[PDB]
Amino acid sequence: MTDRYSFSLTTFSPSGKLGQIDYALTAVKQGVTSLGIKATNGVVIATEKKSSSPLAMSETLSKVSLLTPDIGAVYSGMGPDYRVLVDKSRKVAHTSYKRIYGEYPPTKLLVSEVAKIMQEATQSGGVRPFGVSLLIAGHDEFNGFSLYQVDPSGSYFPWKATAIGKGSVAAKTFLEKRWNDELELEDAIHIALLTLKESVEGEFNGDTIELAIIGDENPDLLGYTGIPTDKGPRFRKLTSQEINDRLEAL
Amino acid sequence: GYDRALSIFSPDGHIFQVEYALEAVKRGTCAVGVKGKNCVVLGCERRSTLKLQDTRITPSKVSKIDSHVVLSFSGLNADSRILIEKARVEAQSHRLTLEDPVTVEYLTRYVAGVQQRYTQSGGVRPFGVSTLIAGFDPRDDEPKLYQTEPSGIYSSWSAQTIGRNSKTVREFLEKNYDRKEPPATVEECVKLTVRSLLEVVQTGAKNIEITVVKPDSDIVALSSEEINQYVTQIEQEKQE
Amino acid sequence: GSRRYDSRTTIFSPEGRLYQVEYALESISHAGTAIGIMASDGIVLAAERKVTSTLLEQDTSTEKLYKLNDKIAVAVAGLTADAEILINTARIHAQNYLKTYNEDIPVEILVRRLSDIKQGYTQHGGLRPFGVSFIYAGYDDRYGYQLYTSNPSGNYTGWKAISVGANTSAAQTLLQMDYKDDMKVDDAIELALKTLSKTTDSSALTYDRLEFATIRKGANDGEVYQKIFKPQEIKDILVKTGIT
Amino acid sequence: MDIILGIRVQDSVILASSKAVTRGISVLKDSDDKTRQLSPHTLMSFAGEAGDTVQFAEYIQANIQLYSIREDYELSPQAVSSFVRQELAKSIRSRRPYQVNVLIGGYDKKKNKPELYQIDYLGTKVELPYGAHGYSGFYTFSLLDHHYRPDMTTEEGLDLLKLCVQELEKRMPMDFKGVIVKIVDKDGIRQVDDF
Amino acid sequence: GYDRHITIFSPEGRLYQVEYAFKATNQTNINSLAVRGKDCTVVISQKKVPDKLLDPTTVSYIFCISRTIGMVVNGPIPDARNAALRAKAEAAEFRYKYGYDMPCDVLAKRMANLSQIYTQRAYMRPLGVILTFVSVDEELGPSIYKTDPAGYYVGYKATATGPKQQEITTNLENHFKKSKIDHINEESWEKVVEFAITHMIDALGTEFSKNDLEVGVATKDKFFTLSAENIEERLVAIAEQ
Amino acid sequence: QFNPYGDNGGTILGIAGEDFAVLAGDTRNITDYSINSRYEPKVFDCGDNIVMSANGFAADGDALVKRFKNSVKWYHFDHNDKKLSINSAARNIQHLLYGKRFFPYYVHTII
Amino acid sequence: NNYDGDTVTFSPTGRLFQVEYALEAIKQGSVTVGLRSNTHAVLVALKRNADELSSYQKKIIKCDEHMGLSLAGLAPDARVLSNYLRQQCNYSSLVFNRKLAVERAGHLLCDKAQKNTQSYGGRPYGVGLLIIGYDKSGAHLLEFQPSGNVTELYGTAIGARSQGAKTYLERTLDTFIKIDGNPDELIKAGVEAISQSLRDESLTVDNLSIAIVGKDTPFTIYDGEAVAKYI
Amino acid sequence: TGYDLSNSVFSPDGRNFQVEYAVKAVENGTTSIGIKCNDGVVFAVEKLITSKLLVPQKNVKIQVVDRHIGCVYSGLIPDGRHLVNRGREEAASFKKLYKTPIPIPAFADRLGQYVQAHTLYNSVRPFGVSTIFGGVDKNGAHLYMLEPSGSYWGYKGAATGKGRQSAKAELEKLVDHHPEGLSAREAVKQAAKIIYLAHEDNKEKDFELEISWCSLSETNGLHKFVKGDLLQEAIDFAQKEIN
Amino acid sequence: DRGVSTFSPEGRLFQVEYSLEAIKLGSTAIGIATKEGVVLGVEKRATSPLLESDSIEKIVEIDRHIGCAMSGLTADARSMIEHARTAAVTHNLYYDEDINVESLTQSVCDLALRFGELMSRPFGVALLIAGHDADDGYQLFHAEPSGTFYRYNAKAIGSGSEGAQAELLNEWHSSLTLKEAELLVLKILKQVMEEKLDENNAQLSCITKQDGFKIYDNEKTAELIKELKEKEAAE
Repeated sequence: MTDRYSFSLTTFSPSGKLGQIDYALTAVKQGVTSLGIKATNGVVIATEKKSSSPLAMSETLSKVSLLTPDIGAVYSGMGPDYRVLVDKSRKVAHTSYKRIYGEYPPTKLLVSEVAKIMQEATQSGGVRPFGVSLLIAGHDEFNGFSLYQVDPSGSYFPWKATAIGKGSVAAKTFLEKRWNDELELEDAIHIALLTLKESVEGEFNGDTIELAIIGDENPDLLGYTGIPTDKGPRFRKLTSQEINDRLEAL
Repeated sequence: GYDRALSIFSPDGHIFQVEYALEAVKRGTCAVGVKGKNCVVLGCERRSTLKLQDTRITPSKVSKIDSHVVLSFSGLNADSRILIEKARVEAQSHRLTLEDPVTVEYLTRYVAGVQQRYTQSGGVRPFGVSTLIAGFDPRDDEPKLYQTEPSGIYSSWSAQTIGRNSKTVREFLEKNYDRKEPPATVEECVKLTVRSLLEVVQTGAKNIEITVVKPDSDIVALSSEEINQYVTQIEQEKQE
Repeated sequence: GSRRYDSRTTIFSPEGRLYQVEYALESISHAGTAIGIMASDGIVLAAERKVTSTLLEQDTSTEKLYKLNDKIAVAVAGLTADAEILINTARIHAQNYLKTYNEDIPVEILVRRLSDIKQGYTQHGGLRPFGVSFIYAGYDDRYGYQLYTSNPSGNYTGWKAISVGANTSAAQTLLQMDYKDDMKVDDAIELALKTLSKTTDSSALTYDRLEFATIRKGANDGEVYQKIFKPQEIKDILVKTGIT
Repeated sequence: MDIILGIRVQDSVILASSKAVTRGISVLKDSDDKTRQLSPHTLMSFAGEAGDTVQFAEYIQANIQLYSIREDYELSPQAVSSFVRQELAKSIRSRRPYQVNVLIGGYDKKKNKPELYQIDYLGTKVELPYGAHGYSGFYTFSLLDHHYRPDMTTEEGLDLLKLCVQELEKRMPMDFKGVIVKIVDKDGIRQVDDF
Repeated sequence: GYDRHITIFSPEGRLYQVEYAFKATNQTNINSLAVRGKDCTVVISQKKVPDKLLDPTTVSYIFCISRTIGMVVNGPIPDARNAALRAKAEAAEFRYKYGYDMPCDVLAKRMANLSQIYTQRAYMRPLGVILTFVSVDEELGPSIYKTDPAGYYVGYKATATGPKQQEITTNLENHFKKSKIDHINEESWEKVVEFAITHMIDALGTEFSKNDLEVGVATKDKFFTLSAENIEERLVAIAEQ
Repeated sequence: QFNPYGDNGGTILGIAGEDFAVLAGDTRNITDYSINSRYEPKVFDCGDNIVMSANGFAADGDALVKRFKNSVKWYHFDHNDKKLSINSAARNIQHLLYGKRFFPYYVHTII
Repeated sequence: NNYDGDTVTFSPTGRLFQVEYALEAIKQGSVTVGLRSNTHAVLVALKRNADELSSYQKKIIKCDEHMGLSLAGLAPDARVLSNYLRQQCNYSSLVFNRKLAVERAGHLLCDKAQKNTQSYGGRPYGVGLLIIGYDKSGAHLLEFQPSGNVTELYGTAIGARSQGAKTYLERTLDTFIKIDGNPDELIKAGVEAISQSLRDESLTVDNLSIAIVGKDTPFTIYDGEAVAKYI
Repeated sequence: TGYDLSNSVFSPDGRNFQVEYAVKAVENGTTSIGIKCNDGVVFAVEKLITSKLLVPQKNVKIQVVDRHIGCVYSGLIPDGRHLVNRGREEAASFKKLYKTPIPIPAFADRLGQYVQAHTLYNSVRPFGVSTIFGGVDKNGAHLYMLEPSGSYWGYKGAATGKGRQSAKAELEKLVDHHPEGLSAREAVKQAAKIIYLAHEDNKEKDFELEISWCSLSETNGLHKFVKGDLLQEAIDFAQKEIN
Repeated sequence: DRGVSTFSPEGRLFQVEYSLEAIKLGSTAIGIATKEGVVLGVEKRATSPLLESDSIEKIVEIDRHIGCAMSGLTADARSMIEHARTAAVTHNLYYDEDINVESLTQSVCDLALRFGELMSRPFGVALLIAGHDADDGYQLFHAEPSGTFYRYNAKAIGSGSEGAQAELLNEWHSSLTLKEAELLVLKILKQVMEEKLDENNAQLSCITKQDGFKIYDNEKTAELIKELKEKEAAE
């Protein structure tokens, strides 16, 4: 009994590749397209809610997850690997930061923590790498808005805009054509919605598109009043309704 | 923890990991030790296929374990650091409990003991290192030189070499070292040592290091010039 | 049991080499080139990023050059995530030394402890080594300016100038051609760039694919300043030497 | 144990440390050297609980000697004092803390200054021109407050020290069998042999 | 390929052990189905007792996890019981820690997380089962959430599982295409059970005696299973119609 | 507060001749002012011609005698049925006793 | 074949080859015999030397005053198992003031052996044991095998060529079972049994080992000049 | 392939071949059975007499767990003992905390989960036994059969080992011809007959019969071995029906 | 590969059997028991002329009444000697007496099978353990990595062993004097040694009840060598 797998399952091949990271990246290639766009006053992250059966209730499956009130994440690849990363990510934001400083971590640092977790699945005994690539979008007082990609190896990069998954090569080109350093958040949402229509096959509406923003503070969404310095979450998930209003002016 | 028996017996009775650790030593830059009548000299090759070296801060190949004992080696540099550290700690621990610095035999025996332990413990490979350990016992004037190797065996040597082309220079020393009469002086002993290295090295350029150990913690390294004069002198005496 | 699946990461080949170390070095040789050059009055670190995309956020980034303390920095070649693990260890180790002795850690001692960690993963524990080589650039008041490299074997050495990652063969020959002992910082900046410019696998070298840093005595008297060049300052230093 | 003093002058540090070892109603020894050399230019005197004093001193000695070999370098007096303080600071919250008070007298070669550090068993460090542990201070601090000058010679320092010893021999209740004296300067550590 | 023996990636990015654990799912040759009423959540499964020596009452793949949560398993019984025991423990502990009854969807997420771990950690094999969790949640109303060996889970209007699952799925899809609602628009669970048996019969193309089925019902504040006679009463009502 | 020790009274006595030795003890066992037993022996044959008595707190005495008897049994098992010399038994008992130096066996022991 | 790398693996016909290979080392072992009446139980063992300059390896070990065994196979393993038995006998005495039943001794050995046949990294014991004892239900003989299987018998033998003695004991059954109140006769019957297993060698004074336990006989071992009486 | 070299590896079919190989060891063992009756259960087993030298009556194979449960198994005997030792710990712990003796269905799952756990890792081997067990609790009589996979169900009657099919056939007749129940003293006789009938499939060596029972009326809910007059009576009944 | 503790189909432990092969490669060592003492002798076998032969230590004291000679991978024996010494000294502390030679040997042999997946492999070295105790007098024991030990009247281990053993089989009788035994060890060593026996490449020792365990100087051995030649030409 007990874990006798105390040795690495990811090792260097004679060519120098790390096989299991490569293979995890392949798994991400197969995954459904997701993307992120950075505007001057906001960030938008979006993906397709490709459903496993029409009897499923795809509202119960949320691919776009809140990590802190100013940070959100979306992914491409293996959904269950993503789920547990979101659990771990939320907790580490508290344990190794908020419980110490009385404020949430800045985007780069929470991203750094996630990368650390994913790096360890690449070297510790008896585990495989995570089969996901993450797009984390957030805001913090001293860095403003930002957007990061995190890969199975634990590597992360900041982006103006990018896409991952199935139709990433096509979508990355679409974004290069349309991105400029003067985009307002509403413009970036419109571009995100266009880029996504390319990769989506079937229905394209508010019930098959999951989309969230990192923008202005939302006092109506805080849950209480009476503290002037607490103005609410900057993370907002667009409703099924809100998406369709934008799809008529498309 | 990681448990695997890496060092194990083969059907013919060989422990291949110990033997492959010895190949790593064979690959390492040559090092040699010669003991005189009142001194021991440690000479070490340095691969000159690297210019742009900073030799101020690059780790020297001979190391002081205590103020009266030195350790050179051939093999994996990173492995040697672990042995060197352990030896230095035991040297201080011995002073602390016995109120006397280590004898050379004792220090050698300890390092050898460590090397052996890694040949029958789970989860670990043997040290890719053999050492020459030299010095003078406290309050003693008889010179000491020992050798250790990955298996854990150790013994005393009138003079000895290890590393690449060590067979060539062992050959040299075997016909040039009179047991009946060791090099009577420091200068004599340093010459014989340099000579043996010149069989194998290349130019006597940034290639040879020499360190001299005399009784009562009297250990000093030579500089380029000091060494170069020996290189120069022998090659003139050569053309015959 | 599980013996069946064990790669045995910490064993010797019949030739007496460490398979995994050799293979990690192969891995590193495909990473973006990083150069350290040491002058009489300062040190230069330059690194080329792995083929950029036009849509990457270039300024807020930091993939190659990392600050260890106020007197020491590193250039990275290899897996970034592997390197961060080691960097935080080094950053903590520096702080323990300052806490214990009330003196900034001497450069070599920090370099040795990091290299000793790496060595450990090659001898025990059955894990893969860190796929990382470091160029250490630092100053202490015993040896002044210092350059080191360390690699997955846990071996480290000191240099006047050195490269790691891709095309170190080409890079080393070019540095060996033009390096000189009396050289100044601004001479070294130029050398570092002209070298990367010739060893790069791109068409032409641009500011957005570069990270750059200097450790000088360029503040007020017998004291040391670390400068991680902002993108604009790279853009400038790239015109000033006429590469663009 | 009991009496340990230190004075820092222009070019050296001087440590005086009492020679008696008493246990009960018996003076067991009158020639005890309550000191250890940590490095060529660093001396540490110690007083406190039986057993703890020598054990602690020798433990510190071994650590500094280990550092010296590893780096082929001598730690600054400041650095050694910081290390020692930390060890005592750790110790105070242990299961059984070292009850040892020390004086650290060293000559910094990088700075060419003599340095005196006073550290109690709690890990309380202070750099001073002159220092004392135990009851000694209740006589010597005020005496030195009066007579000490910062630019004194090694010889003037020893006279100042005589004054301290004379006063302690006059007013202290116990016979401490005099002091061993040692000087720490640019040339290292030597012992005055007739005090 | 040793990448086929343990839970590590194949070159094309797959986990063969997870995929094979899915094939173990049908090893019992049983089909299950669940639907939601207005007030309730019904779950039915085939019951095959091929050996005459067996005690039929002890043969069941439906479990009462808590007072409010029921679970039906598709897969071998030993793995099924393992999953049930764990789920019961997890549900009881949740109540003790947080002072309220563990919701169906939360338990499902929790068991999905445990299943996920076996796909990532090497010494643990996946359980060759698919778990369907049912309740009438006090916040969400009637609820069906289902777990698989991959660690995946999601909520359902209705669902089916087993070797002839695709038949039942399309059958149900077609009914909701027609009715245009999220559930079975029925007052009594008795008639929702009748619906479930009916659309099973049509899709599978077989008739059922009272010992060919197994039925669990979740109402507000309790989940219970039906006896052969409760089912026989329900079969009769279907016939006369 | 629970006191783990008691006192069971009694007294023992040993004398050695030229070619014999005696070990005697009374057979009374007490607590406080009461008699527990008028015949409870506390001198024992331990084999190999060794007799032993651990007098004081009888629960501790019984534990020690029991342990020593067992020491003799294993001495035989481990060293080829060799006889345990009295001087060797004495040393063995020192270690038995001193092993509980910080929670002592409350007994005077004679062999 | 492919299924004999360790004890944790089953062959496709349901066999454990490592256990079978352990069983095999027993067969290489020197012969030893056990038998009993209703009053005594006897072990007889042929010891084996390395050469003419060596001692003859002991095959009989005492476990308590009323119990002991003989061995065939890996002798270190017999030392481990006998030592385990000595403690179990000893525990029963110290805690319960009760002589450990021979039947329980068997159960304990069975269970100890079994644990080494189901876990990774271990190995089966490579020795067979014959336990004799006299307890609260009279004389007993047990056959232990490292598969875990323990069996109570009137008589048996194990090791090389043990089938000779085993057959003889089968024929002799009704005779020796009733050698009550006569020690020397039960031993001779045992010595005759073990002679059915000899080949090219026969019993000498430093060759033959005998043990006996019974109603008024502590488990005692006979060697050298003490067994001359029986050749 | 190589899917069958390591425990807990799914084959592409979705099977654990190591468990299936453990079954081959069970099928190779002697025959053992259980019969559920009015107010109790009966256990019996075939003990091959390898030799005259085996002491009769003195290599008991049925084991009791607690005071009210009986267990019998076919296959690797030491594995069966291991499983009963675990069973005894599980029962003791249940009674320690809940006072009441462990119910049979509860006890069945304890063995089930433990056995199932040995199909989860490659560092353990599955159990080489099928185990028939049961007894009487506050809800009446229960009989169970548990496999190397950890699978188990309740049974009217059950059988395993080399003669399992022959025994199974006979058990089915009994169930068919007595739908209202069998008596305890009847079931003992029937058990004797069935072991004798299933001995045909293992008829080289002759054998010794061993029977036990728990009955609310005949044994007061406790597990006892059938011996002496009642045992001899059932051996006679059996000898009758083979002739 | 396949486990460290695996049985061969012949019922032997692979790793033990392979260690026996390494012991065959070791230098030779010989012990002879008499009623006047036990003699231990070894082949030093220096691999090169520059290595100082007296630093080769293959005969070793355990206690005053017990000595030990080794053959095989001799670095493995350091910890075996260390254990033996502690066992001996410890026994004396617990019992105020000398520890029987057999008990000492059994203690050493208990270490032997403490390996597997405790150390990682068996020892690759055999020992001759020789000593005196009041119960069983002068004794010689052969201690193998299998955990088995035999008592021997005389025994040879190492590369020259099977030749040497046949030789001992002929020459041993129960009335050998110590001097007779010393010569015999010298004789049989020269027979099986590669290079020509002298006082530098071989070494003798004995244990006697009176003077305990003694390693002979090279002068004492050299005369015994000279005495051996003179007596062999003399018939």
